[PDB]
Amino acid sequence: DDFDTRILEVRNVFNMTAKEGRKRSVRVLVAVGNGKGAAGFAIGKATERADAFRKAKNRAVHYLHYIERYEDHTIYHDISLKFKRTHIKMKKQPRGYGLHCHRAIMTI
Amino acid sequence: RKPTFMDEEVQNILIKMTGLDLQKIFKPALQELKPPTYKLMTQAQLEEATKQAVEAAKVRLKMPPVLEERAPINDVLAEDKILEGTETAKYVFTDISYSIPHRERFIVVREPSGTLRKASWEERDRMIQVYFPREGRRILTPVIFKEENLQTMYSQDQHVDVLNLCVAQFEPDSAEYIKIHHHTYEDIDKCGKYDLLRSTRHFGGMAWYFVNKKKIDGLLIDQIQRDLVSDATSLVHLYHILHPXXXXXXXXXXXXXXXXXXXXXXXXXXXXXXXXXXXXXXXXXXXXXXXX
Repeated sequence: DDFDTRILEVRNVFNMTAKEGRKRSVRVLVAVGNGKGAAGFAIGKATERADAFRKAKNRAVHYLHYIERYEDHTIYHDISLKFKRTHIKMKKQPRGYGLHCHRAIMTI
Repeated sequence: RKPTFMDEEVQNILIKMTGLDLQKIFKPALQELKPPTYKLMTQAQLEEATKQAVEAAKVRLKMPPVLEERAPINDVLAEDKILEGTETAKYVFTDISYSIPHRERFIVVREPSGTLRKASWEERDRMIQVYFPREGRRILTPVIFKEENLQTMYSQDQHVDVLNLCVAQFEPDSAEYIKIHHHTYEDIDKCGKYDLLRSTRHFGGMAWYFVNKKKIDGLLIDQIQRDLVSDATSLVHLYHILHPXXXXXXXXXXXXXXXXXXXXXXXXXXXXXXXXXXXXXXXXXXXXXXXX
């Protein structure tokens, strides 16, 4: 009951089926966390989007990371990280400075 | 004799009385924060850093000068009655010259009365505050020094703040300075809150105003209850330095003196409530025989 989930990205994805012509799937990328430092995310995909929200929920509890927080708010030290054509950079702030981030990263 | 705050005896005794608390000395402040700086140190480097801290804390801890009151200065430099009929409201002439000590500045006035008068003290100060703006100072006196606001700030146990407010706003020899400092001491006394200003730079003012008000009560009681003997010792020592000739002084000195004998003889010879001292001076004593 402690785990909140947020939908990061819902997307309409298509395929080519000999029978049907186009075939429409929905894929949602979803994250989950308790606020206490452990959290994770997963992808899920289904024909009906409701189904897919469900799928990502459950699969995401299965991958959790523990995220270590300094004095239980910031990160410990600056992080500059290049991952696959995307660069992430994050500075460790003091207390009055709430969450200045990409909207996704705020959510996470 | 010549005792005063700036004497070495009074100084070293009041520094020792005050105490170094690096937590209360350096405490979180409300200013816009910056991200914290980190470095890895040896035992040695941490010790040297610690001493560095203590050194710098002393400077933070330096006592605000206590001084006697200033008398009103009334002197007229000239009179021409011919000007009087101009019936114009007051003119205020200040000198602003960057070399000058602000007690050596010349501040003058011409009233509608056609006379050349020197500026009064309050007047003089608010003038210098206009042309030499210094932070924290209002040029018109801040409301908070009304009795209501005073009591409100005392309730909130903010007394360090008030005493920090007067240091900046008024002048150490002023009337208001003295009124507020002293009244504030009266409050910590009637509330027994003395340990507030303990690691503060304000402690010197606590000690003095009381030795000269000859009520050492709460501070001695508290010191013995806080399990500090040496402080009560140097404090009676102080009452002896600011009162050399009295029964208590010369008798409880020349007879013999140390922790037990001088603190208890000055507990018998200062009668405000000697029953309080004698009670607590027993308790600490008892709490020794159990701990040793």
